[PDB]
Amino acid sequence: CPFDEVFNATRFASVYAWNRKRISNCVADYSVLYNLAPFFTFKCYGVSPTKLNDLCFTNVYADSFVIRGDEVRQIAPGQTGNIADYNYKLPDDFTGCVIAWNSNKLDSKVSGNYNYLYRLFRKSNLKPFERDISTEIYQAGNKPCNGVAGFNCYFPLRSYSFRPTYGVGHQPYRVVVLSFELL
Amino acid sequence: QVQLVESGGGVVQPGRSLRLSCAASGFTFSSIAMHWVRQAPGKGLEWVAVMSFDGSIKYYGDSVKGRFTISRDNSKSTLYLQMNSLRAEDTAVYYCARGVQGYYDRSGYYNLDYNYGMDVWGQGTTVTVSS
Amino acid sequence: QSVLTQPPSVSGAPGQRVTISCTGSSSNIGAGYDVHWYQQLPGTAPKLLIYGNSNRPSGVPDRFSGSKSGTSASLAITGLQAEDEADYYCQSYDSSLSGWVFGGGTKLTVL
Ligand SMILES: *[C@@H]1O[C@H](CO)[C@@H](O[C@@H]2O[C@H](CO)[C@@H](O)[C@H](O)[C@H]2NC(C)=O)[C@H](O)[C@H]1NC(C)=O
Repeated sequence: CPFDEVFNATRFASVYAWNRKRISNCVADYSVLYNLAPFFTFKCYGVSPTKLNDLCFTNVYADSFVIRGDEVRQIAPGQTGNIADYNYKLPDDFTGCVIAWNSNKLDSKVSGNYNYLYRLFRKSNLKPFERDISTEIYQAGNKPCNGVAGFNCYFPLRSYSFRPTYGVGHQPYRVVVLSFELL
Repeated sequence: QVQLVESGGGVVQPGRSLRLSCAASGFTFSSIAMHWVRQAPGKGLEWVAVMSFDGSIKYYGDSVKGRFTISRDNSKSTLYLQMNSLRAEDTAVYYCARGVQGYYDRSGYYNLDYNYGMDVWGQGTTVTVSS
Repeated sequence: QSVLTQPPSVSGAPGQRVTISCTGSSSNIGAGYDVHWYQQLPGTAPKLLIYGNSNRPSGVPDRFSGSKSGTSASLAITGLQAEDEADYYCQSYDSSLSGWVFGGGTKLTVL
């Protein structure tokens, strides 16, 4: 029931600051997840559907963000790289289900939708389920940056360079990620 | 840390059958699938076998079908590969390569993830058919 | 033999852009399944280079790119040094044999 607002959101957020939601003591139907649509992708790692009749609804978080089509299959357990070590990392654990559907004409315009970003330059790659906020310089090597963004030390974010004439794997896929736990 | 060792190099006559053994060290062995690939010296790689999370689902290539069997043990942290009726072409190094975690499809059908590739590889040992 | 065709040896001058094309039939890329890339020095085991047609694991630089266009994929390296003169293989999954078939195996050089 309560996660029909997470699918039609006019604006999602970038992967360097996504948005969880503690879902508390309510009915979750779970039959709107399977038999939802043919063009959705429904990889599930933790537990299988048509089994989840348990009293599971103890703060189920539904992550949501937006990435490239060739970058959807980085979000799996393990699978290190640029967006799964510095932005948003999954553990080798009870992550329930990951859904990824295509945003063909919701944001992809010809001058570029600029509010989608990803943090490419980060020291000490992430712990699982960790969110980053700060926008300071990376300090890769030598001389300390008191903040000018001068040399050998980069701005931590990066833009996204939208255009409709991209490939199938670079037009954005709107991705949501659930979570399962108990008390 | 994460690495894979293996054993079972051989010198093999016309008619023989053989078993391979690849241990695992460092990571969660009981969850991720496992792949076997081989490479004849002079040519490239060639996929051999795969076995799922529990062992219920296995697949085989055309050059190895009918003569090959597989098994794994989460207890001793080992992976096995027994091989029947070794013919006069299969002299190669044999890699045991870590796959990717399987996933659950809609309507409750467990199956392997077919998109991904093999992340971390062992060393490989060389069976040698001969005369 | 080999299922996926790629050229056996492609040369290279330092500082250039070198392509490695891997053509597969309409049953491994035509079903939508992905094309990967590996990196094998002689005397050792390969390492994973590109998975999911455009991604890269932790360890490889920014110069290793790839794509997937229809029934054929390609890899490109820009600003190559003398460190990488090893072989590269393309891997996909089909439904003609339901096996994880490879490519023929190219060969790169540094001049
Ligand atoms: C929110 O989005 C979901 C899809 O994730 C919508 O569910 C489908 O919506 C279409 C219309 O856009 C219907 O034709 C389908 O029958 C719906 N399927 C299911 C399984 O419900 C949902 O209606 C959207 N809600 C809105 C418009 O706020």
